[PDB]
Amino acid sequence: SKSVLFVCLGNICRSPIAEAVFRKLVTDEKVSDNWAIDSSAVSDWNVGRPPDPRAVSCLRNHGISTAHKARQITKEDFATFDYILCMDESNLRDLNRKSNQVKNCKAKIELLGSYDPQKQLIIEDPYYGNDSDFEVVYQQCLRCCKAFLEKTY
Repeated sequence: SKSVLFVCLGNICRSPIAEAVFRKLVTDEKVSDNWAIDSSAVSDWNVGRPPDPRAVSCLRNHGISTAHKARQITKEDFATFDYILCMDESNLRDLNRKSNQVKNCKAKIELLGSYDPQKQLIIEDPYYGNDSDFEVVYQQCLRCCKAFLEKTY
């Protein structure tokens, strides 16, 4: 099996989208049993919240949905997941800090964007934007998740 944890600052816009998209992709390829997939936040501000309504609507526009509710990343996550894929530079620095504080860091911590064929390294926070900003994020997530999946296989 293989495990991937998607992470953003609040776990209500970007990482719930990446997670739903990745889950959709492995389900379509029938390999979903070989994957453990989750998402979480650097912060604890939104813990227990389902994703932003704009993220939910964005997903729904592509025939996708998620039962996720927000949680903070924990020490165990670093011990558990093979891959921790984050969205921007500040997430990456926060995760690199937290990883130095844990006994056993198994996870490879990477920008999701580093898998982008188009080389857009950063997936920016659409929270203060509109529906088009959510669509841009969705397209980045999709193409990165496709390349991540295809690189492994």
